[PDB]
Amino acid sequence: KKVYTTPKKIRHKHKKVKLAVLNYYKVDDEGKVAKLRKECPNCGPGIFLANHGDRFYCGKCHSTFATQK
Amino acid sequence: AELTIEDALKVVLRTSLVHDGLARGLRESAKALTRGEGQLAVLVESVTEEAISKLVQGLATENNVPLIKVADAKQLGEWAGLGKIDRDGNARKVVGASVVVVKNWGADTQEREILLEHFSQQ
Ligand SMILES: [Mg+2]
Ligand SMILES: [Zn+2]
Repeated sequence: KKVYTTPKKIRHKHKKVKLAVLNYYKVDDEGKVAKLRKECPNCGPGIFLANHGDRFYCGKCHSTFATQK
Repeated sequence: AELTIEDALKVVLRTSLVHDGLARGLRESAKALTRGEGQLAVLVESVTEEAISKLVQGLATENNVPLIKVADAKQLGEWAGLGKIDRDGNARKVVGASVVVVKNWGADTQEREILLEHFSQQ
């Protein structure tokens, strides 16, 4: 068989990068539990849309939300 | 004690495991709560961050509170279903479960839930 040449690139996948987990919430003056980031209109509170620079995609819907806010 | 020595909770957990209903972790618990999917709440005791615990408490308060605290998280992990099988008499890989929220309930009646009810409705 032919001599293996290979033209570079030994790529990999997204290994997740585990950040903080519960950073999309705030708890203040004893008992209160206030929400950070807009909750998903497709499926209610628990799943909250990712807020970027006019980019509003989901996780359970995986991608299906794009409208401006 | 002839009656319940914290092991009603254990039984409940087991039942949940059998019928697939244990929301394990903080995020999962939150998810269970905010939609109204999960009912029961097991709170962390050995919380060196404490913030997480507070959050959990808040969540419990927010919708419905049949809250319980038990004894740490490692114990819970050992009991309910964490650490690979290992023989008949424990000796598993000792791992903590952090937070537990119960869906489905599991089995019917028993001394499983009466205590919980008492704790809740006052
Ligand atoms: Mg080649
Ligand atoms: Zn979604």
